[PDB]
Amino acid sequence: HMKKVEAIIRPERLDIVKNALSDAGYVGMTVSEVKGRGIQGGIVERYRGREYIVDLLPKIKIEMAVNDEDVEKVIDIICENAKTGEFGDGKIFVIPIEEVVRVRTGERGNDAI
Amino acid sequence: HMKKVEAIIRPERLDIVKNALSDAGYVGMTVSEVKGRGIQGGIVERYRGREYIVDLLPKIKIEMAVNDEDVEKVIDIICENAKTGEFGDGKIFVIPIEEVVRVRTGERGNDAI
Amino acid sequence: HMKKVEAIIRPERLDIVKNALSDAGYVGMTVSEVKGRGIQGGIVERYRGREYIVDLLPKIKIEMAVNDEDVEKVIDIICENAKTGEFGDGKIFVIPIEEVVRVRTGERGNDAI
Ligand SMILES: Nc1ncnc2c1ncn2[C@H]1C[C@H](O)[C@@H](COP(=O)(O)OP(=O)(O)O)O1
Ligand SMILES: Nc1ncnc2c1ncn2[C@H]1C[C@H](O)[C@@H](COP(=O)(O)OP(=O)(O)O)O1
Ligand SMILES: Nc1ncnc2c1ncn2[C@H]1C[C@H](O)[C@@H](COP(=O)(O)OP(=O)(O)O)O1
Ligand SMILES: [Cl-]
Ligand SMILES: [Cl-]
Repeated sequence: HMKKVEAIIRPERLDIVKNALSDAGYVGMTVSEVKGRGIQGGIVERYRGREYIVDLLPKIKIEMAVNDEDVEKVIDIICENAKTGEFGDGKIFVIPIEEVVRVRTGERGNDAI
Repeated sequence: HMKKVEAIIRPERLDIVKNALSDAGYVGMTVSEVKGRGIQGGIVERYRGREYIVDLLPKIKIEMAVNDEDVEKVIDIICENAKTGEFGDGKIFVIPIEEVVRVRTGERGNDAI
Repeated sequence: HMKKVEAIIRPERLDIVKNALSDAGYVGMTVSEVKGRGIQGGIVERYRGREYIVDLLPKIKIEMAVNDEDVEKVIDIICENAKTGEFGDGKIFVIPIEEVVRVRTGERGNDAI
């Protein structure tokens, strides 16, 4: 029934992804700053004449509770606006939610978003 | 069996919510700073004579692994102490956990909390 | 099929845990800074002649999408390298993922990691 869509994306794509989501009626979301490691190349930094590799790079995590019937549309909006063609574009996880409660009213399920 | 309770709430309510949870025996939790977007009004900021809307506002995320039988009590404690009547009070997600392991001992399930 | 491994661990153990994971072929992960409360003792701080207890302590959250068949190996790698014997070593949650999408290509499931 309700699903959590969790996307890890490049920080510079947050504005285009969130504008495309709100334009399609998906305004609600929680956003957090994280770091990610993958196949993308780490960054090279210098310290006292030595170079070192930084393997964890800044990323953005977007979390959205949506009804299952909207999952594929949210996925397609995030993919179209987050992809760049280069390694490090990110992932999207779909995780089951067994209950959504709106703190303010106590509404649940679709009435809670 | 084990569930993850994930609550998004106003930052100024973190102390009252966490005191009410520990008073009821729910001490364990992970807390993180996030930003949220919803029906609540964004904030107005000024920069070089122009006003701009900030749509992502500071929120607090609380995560708690609890046994299913305690979920409704944890939900009610968070709702009573996090609600204010105004838009932006937040959400509570209940997500299945298929395994909980305590790093220190290797205990699992209820012995892992 | 696909599972999310989410580990809460001491910040000073992040390097040893992530080196042991990459050495075993598990490079991909998302890392975030959080605070945690549990049975471990809070910290004592002083402010204007008074002492106060800080109950929420810095922790590190590691998230990894893995195929179910690798979950127990990832758990054992995290436990061996994150445990210290003292209270506050952390937890590991295994959460179902119903869909993993690689933003860059649109690949899913095992081809998405
Ligand atoms: N197994 C995994 N679990 C969770 N997050 C992962 C993951 N593998 C990669 N990530 C996140 C962190 C990375 O910074 C981000 C992009 O990963 P990548 O492997 O560098 O590029 P790409 O996804 O384009 O193949 O996705
Ligand atoms: N679909 C969704 N998925 C995840 N988090 C959401 C969500 N909609 C809202 N949120 C989070 C971020 C918001 O800052 C917070 C409160 O949202 P709101 O819509 O502004 O007020 P309210 O929950 O009182 O209706 O909840
Ligand atoms: N019920 C729960 N839900 C989510 N995270 C928890 C939890 N209980 C504890 N934690 C996280 C935050 C803590 O800082 C960390 C370690 O907890 P602890 O109780 O202090 O030590 P230990 O896990 O060694 O028993 O795990
Ligand atoms: Cl965070
Ligand atoms: Cl989750």
